[PDB]
Amino acid sequence: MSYPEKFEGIAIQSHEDWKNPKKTKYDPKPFYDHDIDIKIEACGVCGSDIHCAAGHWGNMKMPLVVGHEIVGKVVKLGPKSNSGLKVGQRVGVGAQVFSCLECDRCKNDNEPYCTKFVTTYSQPYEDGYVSQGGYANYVRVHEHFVVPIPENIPSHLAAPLLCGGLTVYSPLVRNGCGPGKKVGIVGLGGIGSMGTLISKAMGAETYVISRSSRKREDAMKMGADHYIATLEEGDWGEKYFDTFDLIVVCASSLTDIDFNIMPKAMKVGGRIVSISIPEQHEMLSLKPYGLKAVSISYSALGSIKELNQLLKLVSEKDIKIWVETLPVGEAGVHEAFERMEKGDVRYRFTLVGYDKEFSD
Amino acid sequence: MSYPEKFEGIAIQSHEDWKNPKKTKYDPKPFYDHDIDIKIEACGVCGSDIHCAAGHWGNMKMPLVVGHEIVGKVVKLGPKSNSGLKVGQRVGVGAQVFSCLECDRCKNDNEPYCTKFVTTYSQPYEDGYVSQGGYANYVRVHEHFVVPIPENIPSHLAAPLLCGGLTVYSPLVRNGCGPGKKVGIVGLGGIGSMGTLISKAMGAETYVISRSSRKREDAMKMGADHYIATLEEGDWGEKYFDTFDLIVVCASSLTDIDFNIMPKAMKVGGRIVSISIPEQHEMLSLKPYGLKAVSISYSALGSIKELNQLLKLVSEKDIKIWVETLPVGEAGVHEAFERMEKGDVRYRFTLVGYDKEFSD
Ligand SMILES: NC(=O)c1ccc[n+]([C@@H]2O[C@H](COP(=O)([O-])OP(=O)(O)OC[C@H]3O[C@@H](n4cnc5c(N)ncnc54)[C@H](OP(=O)(O)O)[C@@H]3O)[C@@H](O)[C@H]2O)c1
Ligand SMILES: NC(=O)c1ccc[n+]([C@@H]2O[C@H](COP(=O)([O-])OP(=O)(O)OC[C@H]3O[C@@H](n4cnc5c(N)ncnc54)[C@H](OP(=O)(O)O)[C@@H]3O)[C@@H](O)[C@H]2O)c1
Ligand SMILES: [Zn+2]
Ligand SMILES: [Zn+2]
Ligand SMILES: [Zn+2]
Ligand SMILES: [Zn+2]
Repeated sequence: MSYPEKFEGIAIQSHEDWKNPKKTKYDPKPFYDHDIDIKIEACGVCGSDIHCAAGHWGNMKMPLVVGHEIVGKVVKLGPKSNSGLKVGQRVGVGAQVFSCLECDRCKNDNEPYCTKFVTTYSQPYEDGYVSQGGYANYVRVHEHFVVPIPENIPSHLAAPLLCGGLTVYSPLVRNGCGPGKKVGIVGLGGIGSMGTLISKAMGAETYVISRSSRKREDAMKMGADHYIATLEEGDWGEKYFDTFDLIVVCASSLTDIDFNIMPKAMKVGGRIVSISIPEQHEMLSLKPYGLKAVSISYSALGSIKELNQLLKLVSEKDIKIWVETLPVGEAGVHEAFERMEKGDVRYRFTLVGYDKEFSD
Repeated sequence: MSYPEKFEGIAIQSHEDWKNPKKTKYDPKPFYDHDIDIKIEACGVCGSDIHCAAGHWGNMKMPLVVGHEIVGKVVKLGPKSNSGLKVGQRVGVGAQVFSCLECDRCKNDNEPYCTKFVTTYSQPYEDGYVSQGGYANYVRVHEHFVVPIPENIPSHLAAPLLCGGLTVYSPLVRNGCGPGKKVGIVGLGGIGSMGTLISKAMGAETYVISRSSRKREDAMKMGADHYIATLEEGDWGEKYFDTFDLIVVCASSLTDIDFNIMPKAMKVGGRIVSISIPEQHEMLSLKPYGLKAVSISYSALGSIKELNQLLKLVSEKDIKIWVETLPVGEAGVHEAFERMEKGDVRYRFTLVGYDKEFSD
């Protein structure tokens, strides 16, 4: 029906026909004192959307609206709400939609690693409602995770940062990525493109690292102080031996990723940090011997504290990420859900045209 | 014959009868301007001695004197020598006997990770001589790796530190192990006992972590602020969830070591650092998923810069490690080479009685 009660968006009808989302109307999550209702106007098509919609992450309950790089307008604060959010204000939610905010971790800015963590979609809340939102009219989120968007940042250009940008940002800041450091980005995909700008933005000699040579022109436009083509090396770890401090692996999969060479190109004390979560069958397989004064580990999202620093950073030195917009609705989604599985994107797909698409 | 030319020690005759070393006389490494000749008087029986003597590390060339926790008297500096070493002075060599000292790594205190690295024994130098020393009268080492021993530190009690102590020390200091930190030591063996004292010594709430409950009394004498028995837990990672910053795995093998539970007991940003090098068949096998904001990596020896800080530290707050001396010579070695493979040691075996054993 209408906003008060029923919500509407483009939802996956089943993993089988996942490439065919349909306009749907569903029941919103029950409202709570800190919750907030945001009318969406721009969501970013993230690689994670594709995996879930497909089913690489187990069978998800359908219907199921996807999308978690949300940017919209505030349209209803909650009783005990409070944080500075004016109604009708421009905000944005990312991949985390809940946390308990009391454990040492939450209180210490590590909400992604909280025991009570709940992602923006396909996960039921402690009350049983399976999160939704993203490719729909509005989203209902707990005010702690809804952030403010600087004005000098376009909506279609901000959304991608709520997840993809934050995800690369977090391990970069946390691992000392600034003047003097040699940072390598592995996989110039969506998050890979942002990781290179953000890396440069923080003033760190950035090295983009892909397989083919196809993306050399782009990676070079982005600011990459050097590029590397895996296929044209036979063993790059030996050539770039002892060079990097940090390396962030941003790859949809982890098969065409050799983890027994990489360690060589690391400084003693270097750090290989992966961001991926592939088909629930894969594994990070690498010979143990090679982690000689070189560590490996995985990282999830980032703290809403950081999601801000990022936005602040982009806003300041004006970071122009690479986004190609689409018409929200059964069509635009399909295309995105098509071209993403073809790597056929100028890195980030940002659905827009939310307005002339749903109507009350 | 005599010191000038021929050297003498107890050498493995073959991997087969490795439990039966024999008194032997062998050709020393050619002398060089920075080299030094040290008359040994106390070597520490390290777990690595056993693996090599046995053959877990491929077939080594025999004869082969083993032992690399050496403490002795200076008996002949080299032409271009220089560093402050007085002849007849008390010094000690560890596991590294060579490095190129010019690369960024050497110049930056990471000699263990140097490309030209050479260990104290079983490795030929760039000139072809296969390092020896340890369970013998004297050892010929490049002055950069021969360190000074504080007087208030007994010889039989210092030797163990040259390798075992340094090996635990390095990752502790490098990873911030001091006031406020929760450090866990996994495997109260030789290096495990030292890791607990050194850990406490640096004022860090130390947690010894073994399988059985056998070593609770000792680990508790050492100062361990808490002990944990793997076998009496079923899943300790869940009980000690989110507790440690650092964990140093000091285990001869890596089989009875489950690496899919550990990560749970780590703080976000914690670090699991292994020190082991088992049979050349084993591997560090652990589910990839669990390294969520938790890294794993391996570490080798330590920089001679640190091998000093350690000695300084022990000397200062007087660190009494657990050593049980033995009579150098075909016998004492045998015993050590026996009890070590039975974990039948009060942690460290230090051969002594070098004097009334070889003679000129
Ligand atoms: N931990 C977190 O918080 C978090 C948050 C969001 C997403 N993720 C994960 O991030 C990934 C999606 O990132 P994205 O949206 O930026 O990616 P994407 O745009 O979907 O592109 C994937 C990129 O990874 C590389 N790639 C694809 N197939 C590969 C294969 N078989 N082997 C090696 N590399 C391959 C490609 O790089 P080149 O061809 O240039 O080498 C490609 O550009 C997913 O795995 C998702 O689950 C994690
Ligand atoms: N990287 C380096 O620089 C370096 C230098 C020297 C030595 N090392 C390595 O350090 C080890 C020797 O250390 P060490 O001399 O102190 O040891 P050790 O005295 O020989 O005792 C080994 C200890 O490890 C644990 N252990 C034995 N078998 C095990 C198994 N199957 N599974 C799990 N844990 C097991 C035991 O602890 P609990 O029974 O109490 O649990 C035991 O006390 C070797 O692996 C050697 O190659 C590395
Ligand atoms: Zn995402
Ligand atoms: Zn929490
Ligand atoms: Zn050793
Ligand atoms: Zn060097």
